[PDB]
Amino acid sequence: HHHHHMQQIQRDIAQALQVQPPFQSEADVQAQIARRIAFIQQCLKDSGLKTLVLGISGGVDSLTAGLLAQRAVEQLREQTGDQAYRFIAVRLPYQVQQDEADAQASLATIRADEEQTVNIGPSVKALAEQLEALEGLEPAKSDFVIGNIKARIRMVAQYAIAGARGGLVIGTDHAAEAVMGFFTKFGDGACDLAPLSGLAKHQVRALARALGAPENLVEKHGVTYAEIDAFLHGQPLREEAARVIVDTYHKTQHKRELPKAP
Repeated sequence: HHHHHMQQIQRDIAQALQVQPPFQSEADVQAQIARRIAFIQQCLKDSGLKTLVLGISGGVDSLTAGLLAQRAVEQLREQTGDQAYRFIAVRLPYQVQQDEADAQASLATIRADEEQTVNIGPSVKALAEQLEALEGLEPAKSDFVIGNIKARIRMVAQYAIAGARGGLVIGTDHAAEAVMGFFTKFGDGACDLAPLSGLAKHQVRALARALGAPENLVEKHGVTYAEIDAFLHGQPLREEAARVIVDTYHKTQHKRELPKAP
């Protein structure tokens, strides 16, 4: 009884997230790259816009989305002859050594048409200073609230560049991130198009490898991504992990919906 219902729950979650079936062949992998590149191009055409904007953090998700974006605009320039098609990669520096090294290495992999650097530090600090509600907060809560300010001002910076340059903002959400609600609402969850949607984490890595990323970048709630992916694909995993994934999914549903309305 319990098993049958948990099975139905897993299947309904995978359908809601449009989970991509596991890749069975190279044909599958190449088809997904082609589809997502075509999706990116179709978003530009439908919007009548020419520019793509994406923060490059150094992580594999933005590396993969960045590679798809750069290939998409290269193809559009070739086919249309319109040199205004451009991908703008955005560096949003912080103070994690490995991240910044990974970010530079990521940029070197993408070879984006254009790179811009936005230090959000001054803006985050200047907002913080005006929020009396931050005064007296316990340190763990303060760091969390300030962390989400940072994530949201990174969104604001990308949208400002897109507005300046007539662009769409790319987000890096995929099914392994989405099922756990592992993003800031109206921060990195906020974009115009999410070309990695539905992918399991190992599928994101598979695309990055097929797109030419170096191996060190490809492999760069108490639950692992291997567990999350097994859950998404309906494969065996520890019952306790399935429980945490389902409970987390339910708690975070509001992050995957529009604002509530009566």
